[PDB]
Amino acid sequence: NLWVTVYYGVPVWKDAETTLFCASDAHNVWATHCCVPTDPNPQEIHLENVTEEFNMWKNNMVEQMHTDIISLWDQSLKPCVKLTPLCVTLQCTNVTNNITDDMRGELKNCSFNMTTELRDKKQKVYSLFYRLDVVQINNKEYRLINCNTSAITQACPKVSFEPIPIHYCAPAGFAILKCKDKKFNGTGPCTNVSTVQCTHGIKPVVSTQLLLNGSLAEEEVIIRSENITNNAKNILVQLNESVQINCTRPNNNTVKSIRIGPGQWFYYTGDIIGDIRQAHCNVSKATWNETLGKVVKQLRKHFGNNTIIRFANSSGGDLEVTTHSFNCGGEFFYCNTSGLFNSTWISNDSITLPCRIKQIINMWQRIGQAMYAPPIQGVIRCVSNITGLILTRDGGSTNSTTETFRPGGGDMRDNWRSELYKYKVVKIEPLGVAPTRCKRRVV
Amino acid sequence: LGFLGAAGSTMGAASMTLTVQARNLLSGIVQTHWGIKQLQARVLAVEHYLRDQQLLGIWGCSGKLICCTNVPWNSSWSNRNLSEIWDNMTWLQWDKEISNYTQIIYGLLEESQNQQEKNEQDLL
Amino acid sequence: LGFLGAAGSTMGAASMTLTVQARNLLSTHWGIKQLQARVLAVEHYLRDQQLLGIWGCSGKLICCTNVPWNSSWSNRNLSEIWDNMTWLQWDKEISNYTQIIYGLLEESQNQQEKNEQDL
Amino acid sequence: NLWVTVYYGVPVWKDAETTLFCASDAKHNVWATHCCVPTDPNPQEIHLENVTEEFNMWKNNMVEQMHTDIISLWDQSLKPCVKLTPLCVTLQCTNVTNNITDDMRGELKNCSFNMTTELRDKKQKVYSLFYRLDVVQINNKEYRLINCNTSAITQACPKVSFEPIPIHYCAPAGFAILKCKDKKFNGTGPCTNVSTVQCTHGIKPVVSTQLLLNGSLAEEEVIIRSENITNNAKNILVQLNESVQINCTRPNNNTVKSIRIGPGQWFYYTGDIIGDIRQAHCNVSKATWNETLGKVVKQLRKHFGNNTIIRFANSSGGDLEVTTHSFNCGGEFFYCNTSGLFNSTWISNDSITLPCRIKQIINMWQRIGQAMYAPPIQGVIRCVSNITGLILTRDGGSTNSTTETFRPGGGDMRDNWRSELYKYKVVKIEPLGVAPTRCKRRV
Amino acid sequence: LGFLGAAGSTMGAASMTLTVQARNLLSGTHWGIKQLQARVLAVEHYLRDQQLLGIWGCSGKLICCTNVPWNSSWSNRNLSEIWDNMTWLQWDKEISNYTQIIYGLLEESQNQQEKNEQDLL
Amino acid sequence: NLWVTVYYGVPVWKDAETTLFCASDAKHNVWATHCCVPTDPNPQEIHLENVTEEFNMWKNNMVEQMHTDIISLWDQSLKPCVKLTPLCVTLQCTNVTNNITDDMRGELKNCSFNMTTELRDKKQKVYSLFYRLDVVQINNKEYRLINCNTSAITQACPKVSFEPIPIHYCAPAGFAILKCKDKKFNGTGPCTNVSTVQCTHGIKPVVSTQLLLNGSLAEEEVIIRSENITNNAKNILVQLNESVQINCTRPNNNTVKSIRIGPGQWFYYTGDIIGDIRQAHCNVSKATWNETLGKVVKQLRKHFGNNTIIRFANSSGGDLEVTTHSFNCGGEFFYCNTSGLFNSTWISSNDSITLPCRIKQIINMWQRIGQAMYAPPIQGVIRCVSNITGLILTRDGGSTNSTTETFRPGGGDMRDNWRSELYKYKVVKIEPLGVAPTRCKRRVV
Ligand SMILES: *[C@@H]1O[C@H](CO)[C@@H](O[C@@H]2O[C@H](CO)[C@@H](O[C@@H]3O[C@H](CO[C@H]4O[C@H](CO)[C@@H](O)[C@H](O)[C@@H]4O)[C@@H](O)[C@H](O[C@H]4O[C@H](CO)[C@@H](O)[C@H](O)[C@@H]4O)[C@@H]3O)[C@H](O)[C@H]2NC(C)=O)[C@H](O)[C@H]1NC(C)=O
Ligand SMILES: *[C@@H]1O[C@H](CO)[C@@H](O[C@@H]2O[C@H](CO)[C@@H](O)[C@H](O)[C@H]2NC(C)=O)[C@H](O)[C@H]1NC(C)=O
Ligand SMILES: *[C@@H]1O[C@H](CO)[C@@H](O[C@@H]2O[C@H](CO)[C@@H](O)[C@H](O)[C@H]2NC(C)=O)[C@H](O)[C@H]1NC(C)=O
Ligand SMILES: *[C@@H]1O[C@H](CO)[C@@H](O[C@@H]2O[C@H](CO)[C@@H](O)[C@H](O)[C@H]2NC(C)=O)[C@H](O)[C@H]1NC(C)=O
Ligand SMILES: *[C@@H]1O[C@H](CO)[C@@H](O[C@@H]2O[C@H](CO)[C@@H](O)[C@H](O)[C@H]2NC(C)=O)[C@H](O)[C@H]1NC(C)=O
Ligand SMILES: *[C@@H]1O[C@H](CO)[C@@H](O)[C@H](O)[C@H]1NC(C)=O
Ligand SMILES: *[C@@H]1O[C@H](CO)[C@@H](O)[C@H](O)[C@H]1NC(C)=O
Ligand SMILES: *[C@@H]1O[C@H](CO)[C@@H](O)[C@H](O)[C@H]1NC(C)=O
Ligand SMILES: *[C@@H]1O[C@H](CO)[C@@H](O)[C@H](O)[C@H]1NC(C)=O
Ligand SMILES: *[C@@H]1O[C@H](CO)[C@@H](O)[C@H](O)[C@H]1NC(C)=O
Ligand SMILES: *[C@@H]1O[C@H](CO)[C@@H](O)[C@H](O)[C@H]1NC(C)=O
Ligand SMILES: *[C@@H]1O[C@H](CO)[C@@H](O)[C@H](O)[C@H]1NC(C)=O
Ligand SMILES: *[C@@H]1O[C@H](CO)[C@@H](O)[C@H](O)[C@H]1NC(C)=O
Ligand SMILES: *[C@@H]1O[C@H](CO)[C@@H](O)[C@H](O)[C@H]1NC(C)=O
Ligand SMILES: *[C@@H]1O[C@H](CO)[C@@H](O)[C@H](O)[C@H]1NC(C)=O
Ligand SMILES: *[C@@H]1O[C@H](CO)[C@@H](O)[C@H](O)[C@H]1NC(C)=O
Ligand SMILES: *[C@@H]1O[C@H](CO)[C@@H](O)[C@H](O)[C@H]1NC(C)=O
Repeated sequence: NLWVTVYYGVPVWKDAETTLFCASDAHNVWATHCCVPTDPNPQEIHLENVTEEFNMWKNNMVEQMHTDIISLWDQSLKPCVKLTPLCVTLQCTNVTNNITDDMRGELKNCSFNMTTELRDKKQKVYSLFYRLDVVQINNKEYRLINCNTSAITQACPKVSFEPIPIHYCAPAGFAILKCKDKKFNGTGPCTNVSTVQCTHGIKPVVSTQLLLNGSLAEEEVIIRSENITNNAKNILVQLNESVQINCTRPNNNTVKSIRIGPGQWFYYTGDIIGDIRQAHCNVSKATWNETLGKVVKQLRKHFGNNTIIRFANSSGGDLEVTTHSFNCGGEFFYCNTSGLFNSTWISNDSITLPCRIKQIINMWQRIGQAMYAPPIQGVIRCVSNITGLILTRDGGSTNSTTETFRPGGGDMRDNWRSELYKYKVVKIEPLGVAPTRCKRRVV
Repeated sequence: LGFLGAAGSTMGAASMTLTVQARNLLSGIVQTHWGIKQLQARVLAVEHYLRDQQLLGIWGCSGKLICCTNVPWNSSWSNRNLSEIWDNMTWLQWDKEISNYTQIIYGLLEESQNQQEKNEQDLL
Repeated sequence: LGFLGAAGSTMGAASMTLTVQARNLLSTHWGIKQLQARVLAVEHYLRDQQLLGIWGCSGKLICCTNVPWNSSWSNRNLSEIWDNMTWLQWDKEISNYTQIIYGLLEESQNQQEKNEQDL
Repeated sequence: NLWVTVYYGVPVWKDAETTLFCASDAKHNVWATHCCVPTDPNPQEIHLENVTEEFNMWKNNMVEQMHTDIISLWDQSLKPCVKLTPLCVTLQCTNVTNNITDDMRGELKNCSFNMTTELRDKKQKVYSLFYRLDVVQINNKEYRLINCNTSAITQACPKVSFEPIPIHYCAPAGFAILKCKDKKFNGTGPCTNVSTVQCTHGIKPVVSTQLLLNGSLAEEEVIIRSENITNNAKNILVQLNESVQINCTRPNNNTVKSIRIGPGQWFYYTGDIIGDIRQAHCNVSKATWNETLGKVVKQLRKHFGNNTIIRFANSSGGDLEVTTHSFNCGGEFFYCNTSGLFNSTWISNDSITLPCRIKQIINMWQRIGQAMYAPPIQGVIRCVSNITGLILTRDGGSTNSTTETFRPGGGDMRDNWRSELYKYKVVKIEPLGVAPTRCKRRV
Repeated sequence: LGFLGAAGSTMGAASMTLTVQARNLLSGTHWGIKQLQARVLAVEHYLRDQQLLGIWGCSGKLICCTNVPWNSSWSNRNLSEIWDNMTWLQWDKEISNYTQIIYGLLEESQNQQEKNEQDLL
Repeated sequence: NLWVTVYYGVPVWKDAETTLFCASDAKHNVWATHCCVPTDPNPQEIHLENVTEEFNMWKNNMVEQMHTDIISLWDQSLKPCVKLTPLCVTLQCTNVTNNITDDMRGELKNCSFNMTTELRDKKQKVYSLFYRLDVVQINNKEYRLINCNTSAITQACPKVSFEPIPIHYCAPAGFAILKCKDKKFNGTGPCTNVSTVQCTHGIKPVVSTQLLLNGSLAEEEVIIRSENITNNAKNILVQLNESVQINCTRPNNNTVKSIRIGPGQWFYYTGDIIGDIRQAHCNVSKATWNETLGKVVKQLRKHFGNNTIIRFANSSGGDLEVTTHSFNCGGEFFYCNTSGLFNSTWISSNDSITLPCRIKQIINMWQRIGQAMYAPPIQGVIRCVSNITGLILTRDGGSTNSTTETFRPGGGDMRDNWRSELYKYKVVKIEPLGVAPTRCKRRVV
C-alpha cells in the first residue's frame, strides 16, 4: 500500500557544537573585535507545541565564551610595551607620613635604576607601590613579585576593556533555541521555547564571589546547581532584585611616565595627594539582610524548613581565591566580604567592606605572562549592581540540621553560565522520509 | 508562518513550509586565526549542503522537495497507520521514531534508482 | 563572439550566448584573502543554483514560469523590449521588481508540486 | 497575456568591490617573489559595441588595494632583517673637512662608538660617516641617531631587491575588469570606448613625491585631471604626453665596511670615500622643461581663461618628504631640490642642475613606527629616469587678479597609482534575470 | 566490488559501479590552511563536473545519450570491442586528445535544442 | 551509426600530487600532538584486479611533504622554548684528568663563566662540563661556543618527546593511494600486484645517516635500488630482508643541574659525572654483519658482473654529520665511527664489533644553516638497541675495468631515508567523467 517519499526542508534538528559569530550594536577591545553589527533587529519565532531539553552545565556555549574572551585579551596585550627592564634590585622604605594606621605597611616608596632610550645611559626612578606587587629579596632590597616566574607586560593605556554587551549569532545551518520558562532551574525539558538567530546582549563581566551587572531572576530567587546534594559543586544564586554596591579607592594620585626605550613608555605613580586611606565598598545592611532572607528560604526548599542556614567567610587561598574581585574604572580591587557573610538564619545602616589594590595581575588562573596595570590619575569611584552570588556548601555534616555556607568562586565559566543557561545550539537536518500512498510512476 | 515555525506542527501541516526551510540553508550570504575559524565554518556549511544535494541526485530527486520513489514502505520499521503519521505526529517525533532505519533506506533508494536507470538501457 | 560580448546587443540576440556567460564562474597572510575569495565565488554560484531549483527549472537556461507579467513593472511591448533593448538596459528598467518575483515564483511553483502528489 | 520568463547566463553586471590578485609577467626582488603567479601569454580586450559606462578614478577601490598590498609586501620583506637596536648609543661626532667642496660643508660627520660583538662581554670601537640628516645632538659633542627616541631601527636586507617591475592585477572568478579607452577621458564620467579584460597591463609601483617618474603618457596632449577643479583643497594630476629625462647621481666613491654584532647579525656601514666630496644632483634639459611647462599652461588656461597668467613657485615647507623630490635611485634615497623647476611666469648643454640630499634612515609611508635604514652602497650611483607626470596644487585665496601661482604638490602614495588606475573599473557579473513573453509555463 | 574495484573491468561491466564512485568523491595556522585548501579545491572540482553535465543537459543521469555523432577519427574500433574487451583506463587513453573537442559539440547541440523547445511554447 | 554517450562515475584516474594529511593511532610527544587525527580500523583496502601501474620511487614527490612537514613540525616545537642567547660569553676552560680513561683524550672540559640571572643586575658563576665538539678556542684558556658567531641557540624543551611513532598518510577526497605489493619491485616500472587504499600504514620518522634503522624488511632477499646503476654519483639504497641488532650506550652516570637564567627561563646543564669516565660506543655481532654483507655482495654483483671484487671502506671525508653514523639514542645525539664496520673484501661468546661514538649538544639539525638546537643533558645512563634494516652506499667509480669496486657509506639527504618506505606508494586523482560510443541517439520528444 505505502511507498517511501523523500521530503526536503523538514523542520527538524540535532544537538550540535559549532563556531559562533560575535556581533555588537555599533578603542575598546570588544567593539574592535565583535565588528559584525547587531544593528538590524529581527526577533524570534515562538515554537508552538515544542518541548525541548536544556542543560546549562553540559552546554558548550560557555566554552566558546571562555576561550574567546581569553584569546581576545591576549591579542590586546600582544602589541604593548614589555616591562622586562624593571626586573632589578629595588631599594625600598616604608610609608609612614600622611597615612592612617590601617594603611601602614601597605605602601612602599621604592627607588631604582632604569635605562633610558640610549643603551649606555641610565636614570633613577622614584615610585610608590602596593606591597602586594613587591617581595623582599633577603632599608631593604626588594624585587617585583613576578620577576622570578614570568615576563610582565604593561597594558596599553589607550585600550578600553569596558565590558559592553555582545551578542552571539548562529552560523548558517544552525539555530539557537531559547528557554523562557521563568521557573527553569538549569536542567530538563522546557515547554516555552523560541528560536532566534542571535542571543541578547551579554556583558562579559569578570568577577569573583559575587556576580555583577547580569540579568535578574523573574519574581523569585532561583538557585541553580548541577548536583544539589554534592558539596563539591558550587551553586549559582540569581536574585530577582539588584543590590547596589558603591566602590572607591578614595585617595588622589599622580601619574608619571618615562621613556625606557625607543618609543617605549612606562607609567607609574609618584605621590599620593592628600592622605592615605583604605579602599572600600558600601552596601546597605538592610537590603543585604532582605536579600539573604530571600535566599535562605529558597535554600530551604532542598534541605527542609527547619534547617538553620549560616553564612561564613572563605576557607583560604590567594586574593583571587578568597576575596571579591573586580575591575572598577580600570583599577583592580580585592574586597573582604567576611563581614558580609556573618549571619545565621533560624526559623541607612551601611556596611563597609575594606578593599586592597593590586597592579600585577595573574589572569584566568593561568600562570604565564603577568599583566601590569599602570596607575590611574585621579580618584576612582564606581557603582555596580549585584545580580547574583556564587556559594558553596561545606558538606561533611552529621545531619545536625544546621549548615554553614561559604562564598564560593573559582572557575570563571560560571559567570557566563548564569546568562547562557537559557540557550541551546542545534544543527538543522532538512532531509528525511515518510510513508504515503504514492508509488513513483515509472516510464 | 516562518522558519522552523512548523517544528511543532504535524507532518502534514509542515509539508507546505519546505521552501523557507530549504532557502535558509544558504542564508549565510548577507552576514587573525579568528578569520580562519569563520572561514572553516563557511566551508562546512557548503559541505553539508552538497552532501544532501548529491544524495537527492543519486535517488533521482534532484528537482523535488517532495518525491515519490519505488521503494515500498516497510511496516516492520513502524507498524502504524498513515493517518496517525501525517495528522497527529510531528516531524521531530517521527524522526526520532525511525532514527535507526536511515541506513537501510538510503541503501534501498540508491539501488532502486540505479535499477531504474539500468533498466532504461534496454529501451535505448 | 566573447564572454560578456552580447552586452552590446539585444536581449533576444543574447539568448544564444548564455552558455558563454555561464562558463567562467568556476574559473601566510596573503593566502587567507585568496582562500576566502574562492569561497565567496562558490557561495554565489550555489545561491543562484539553489534559486533556480526553488523556481522549478533547475536545469534550464531559459524557462517560462507560472507567474504572470505585471504592467506595473513594465507595460512596454515585446516587439520593442526584445528587439530594441539590451539586457543591461532592461535590468536598469525593472530594477525595483526583483525581490517580489523571487517570492511569486515560489507561490507559482509549490502549488503544482502539491498537485502532483495526489497521483 | 504576458508571463515571467527566467533567464540564466544574462550578460549584465554591477559595480563591486572585490579582492584582486597580482601576477608577474616573467630574480630575488620582492615583487617577483610575492606575485609568483604568472600572467597570461596575452590578455584579450573585448570591445563592447553600443555601450556607455561611467568611470571615476577618485572613487576607485583598486587603488586602495594597491596601497594595502605594497605596504604589506614592504613590511613582510623587512620582518626577517637584522634589528639595529645596538646602534642607539651615545655617539662622539666631529665634522668631515678634508677634500670637501664648500657646498658639502656640514652634511657628513665622523662618528665613533662602542658596539657589541657576537659575544656579550666584548665590544669594539667602530668609526663611520653619517649624514647630519639622520643624526641629532644630545647636549667633540654627543650625538644620537634621529629615531632612537621614537622607534626601532631595522636594516633593509642587501639581498632583497625592490625594483618596481610592472605588476598586473587580475580579476577573481565571477568578476571582470572594465577598461576606458577614450582619448579625452578626464578621470570621471561616461566613457564610450569600453572594453572588458581579465587583467590590467603591468603597472610599475614606482614611488616618488612631487614629480612622477616611469609612468604612462597621455596619448594626444597633456591632460590635467582633478577631483574638484575649482577647489584648492584638491591636488591636480598632470599627465604628460611626452617624457622628459632626468639624470641623477651620487658622485662620491663609497667603500663599504661591515661588522658582525651578533650571532650571524651583520651591520653595514659607510666606511669612507675615495676621492673628493661632491653633492648629489639631478640634470634636466632647460629647453625641454620650458616646452613642457608651455604645454601644461596651455591646458590650465582651458579652465582659467585666455587672460590669465600662470606662475610657478617652489614648495611651501615641511619635511623633506614633502618639500623635496623624494625618490629611490640605485637603491639610494634622494631628496632633490625642485625650486629651479618652478620659477617662471607664463603670460598669454642648456641644462639645469638640481642639488640633492642623501638620507639613510627613512620614515617611509609617513608612518610613525619603525624606520628602515638603507645599507651603504659601494661605488658611485647613476640612473636616468623618465618624467611622466606631476602633482601640483593651486595657491588659493584668490583675489581674481587673473594671475595664479601653482606650487609643487605632493600627496598620498595612492595618487601616484591613480595615474594608471583611472583607466579601470571592477564589476561583478550577475547572470540571473527575467523578462516578459507570450509563453506560459506548460504546467 | 567496492570503490575503484571496477578499475580493471571492462567498460560495460564498470557501468554497474557508477554510484560508489560518485559518493566517494564528495563525502570527505599553516596546518589549518593546508586542510582548507584541499577541501575547497575538492569542492571546486566537484562543481565543475556538475556544471558541465548541466551545460550538456545530463545533470539527471549517470549515463546520457546525446545528439552528437560518434567520430571514427576519435575511435574506429568495433562497439563490441569497446564495451566487452576494453577497460575505461584503456579507453580514456585511446581518446584522450578529443575530449576537449567533444565538450563543445555537446554544448552547441544542447543550446540549439533548448532554443527549438522555447520556440514551441 | 554511433553516438556520443556521457558517463559519470567512471573508475579512472590521472597521476597527481596533492596535499596529504597525517593520522596516528592511540603524552607530550610532538608527533602525536601534530597527527592528532585518529586512524580507522584496517579494512581500508581493495585489491585491483586486472590493473598494472607504473611506479617510480624517485619521482615520487610525496616524500617532499615528508621533508617539509617534518621540518616544520620540528621548528614549531622549538619555537616557544628557552633561548640561550645570554650564554654567548667568553668562557674560561681547563681539561679534566679525574678518573678518566686515557682515550677520552680531552673530550670533556671543566669550564666556567659569569651567567646573568633573573635580576638584570646580578651575575652567577656557573661551572659545568662541555664536550670538545661544542666548544672552540678563541686565542684557564679562553673559549666560546661554536655557534655564537652564526645563529641563535635554542634549548629544546625537556618535556617534549621526539620519539618517532608510526605516522599514517591519508588521501583527501577525490584522491586515492595505489600500493605495489610486488616483492621484486626494484623502485621503478610496472607493478601488477596493485591494491588501492585510502590511507597507508604508519611509518616511523626515524632520522639517521649511513645506516637506516627501524624500517621495513624486504621479503626473501636483499633488494638493492637506485636511479642510475652505473652512475657512481647516486645513492644506493639497500633494503635488507633480515635485521641486524646494534647495542648503543652512553655509559657514564650523570647529574643534571639547572639554573634560572630569566623569568621562568630555565637552563639545563651537566653538573659532573658519577663514577669514572668511559667512551660512548655501539656493539654489533661480527658474524651477523659478515653474513649481511655476503647477502649484499651477491646482490650487488648481479648488476656489475659475478667476476668482480667488492670492497668496503669508510667515507672520503666531511663533517661528522656525513662521516659518522648519526642518530638519536634516548634523546642523545651520537656520531659513531663505522670504519671498522666497512672494512672488507669479497671475492667470487658473540664476538661483536665495538665502534666508538662521539656525543654533541649543539646541533645543526637538518644540515640547515639557521637556528641551532641545544640538547640539554639527560639524567642517568643511556642504552638502546636498534634494528639495522638498510644501508646507504655510494661507489667511487672511476673504473679501470679491473672488475673491482669500492663501496662507501653515503648519506646527507634525508628524503632518501623515507623513500625506502614510500617506494610502494603512488597518489592519483580521480576523473569520473568521460565519454564512449553508443547505438542510441538522444531521443527528442
Ligand atoms: C556596572 O554598570 C555600570 C553602568 O550601568 C558601570 O558604571 C560605569 O563605569 C564607567 C567606568 O568607570 C564610567 O565611565 C567614566 O565616566 C566618567 C564620568 O563621565 C563624565 O563625562 C560624561 C561625558 O562623556 C558626562 O556625561 C558625565 O556627567 C561626566 O562629566 C568619565 O570621566 C570617565 O572618563 C575616563 O575614561 C574615558 C574612557 O571612556 C577616557 O576617555 C577619559 O579620558 C577618562 O580617562 C569614564 O568615561 C561610567 O560613567 C559608569 N556609568 C554610570 C551610569 O555610572 C559599572 O562600572 C559596571 N560594573 C562592572 C563591574 O562592570
Ligand atoms: C644605580 O647604580 C649605581 C652603580 O652604578 C649605584 O651606586 C652605588 O651605590 C652603592 C651603595 O650606596 C655605593 O657603595 C657605590 O659606591 C655607588 N657607585 C656609584 C658609581 O655611584 C646606585 O645606588 C643605583 N641607584 C639606584 C636608585 O638603584
Ligand atoms: C499546536 O497545537 C494546537 C492543538 O493543541 C493546534 O490547534 C489546532 O488549530 C487548527 C487551526 O485553527 C484547528 O483546526 C484544530 O482543530 C486545532 N486543534 C485542536 C485539538 O483543537 C495548533 O494549530 C498547533 N500549532 C502549530 C504551529 O501547529
Ligand atoms: C579480469 O580479467 C578476466 C579476463 O582475463 C575476466 O574474466 C572473464 O569474466 C567474464 C565475466 O562476464 C567471463 O564471461 C569470461 O569468460 C572471463 N574470461 C576468461 C578468460 O575466463 C575477469 O572477470 C576480470 N575481473 C575483474 C574484476 O575485472
Ligand atoms: C643487543 O641487546 C640485546 C638485549 O636487548 C642482547 O640480547 C641478549 O643477549 C644475552 C647474551 O649476551 C642473552 O643471554 C639474553 O637473553 C638476550 N636478550 C634478549 C631479549 O634477547 C644482544 O645480545 C645485544 N647484541 C649485541 C651485538 O650486543
Ligand atoms: C613596614 O611595614 C610593615 C607592615 O606594617 C612591617 O612589617 C615592616 O616591619 C615595616 N618596616 C619598617 C621600615 O619598619
Ligand atoms: C522577588 O521574589 C520574592 C519571593 O518570591 C517576591 O516576594 C518579590 O516580590 C520579588 N521581587 C520582584 C521585584 O519581583
Ligand atoms: C560578626 O558579628 C559580631 C557581632 O558581635 C562580631 O563580633 C564579629 O567580629 C563579626 N564577624 C565578622 C567576620 O565580621
Ligand atoms: C523489512 O524488514 C524486515 C525485518 O523487520 C526485513 O527482513 C525485510 O527484508 C525488510 N524489507 C525491506 C524492503 O526493507
Ligand atoms: C490507527 O488505527 C487505530 C486502530 O484501528 C484507530 O483507532 C486510529 O484512529 C487510527 N489512527 C488515526 C489517526 O486515525
Ligand atoms: C509597440 O508599441 C508601439 C507604440 O509605442 C508600436 O509602434 C509598436 O508597433 C508596438 N509593437 C508591437 C507590434 O507589439
Ligand atoms: C668606550 O667606553 C669608554 C669607557 O672606559 C669611553 O671612555 C669611550 O669614550 C667609549 N668609546 C666610544 C667611541 O664611545
Ligand atoms: C623657496 O625659495 C625661497 C628663496 O630661495 C626660500 O627662502 C624658501 O625657503 C624656499 N622654500 C622651500 C620649501 O624650499
Ligand atoms: C688539554 O687536552 C688537549 C687534547 O684534547 C691537549 O692538546 C692540551 O695540550 C691539554 N691541555 C692541558 C693544559 O693539559
Ligand atoms: C667574572 O668576571 C670577573 C672579572 O673581574 C672574573 O675575575 C671572574 O673569574 C669571572 N667569573 C667566572 C666564573 O668566569
Ligand atoms: C634473506 O635472504 C637470503 C638470500 O636472499 C635467504 O637465504 C634467507 O633465507 C632470507 N631470510 C628470510 C627471513 O627470508
Ligand atoms: C647513468 O650513468 C651512466 C654512467 O655514469 C651514464 O653513462 C648515463 O648517461 C647516466 N644516465 C643514463 C641512465 O643514461
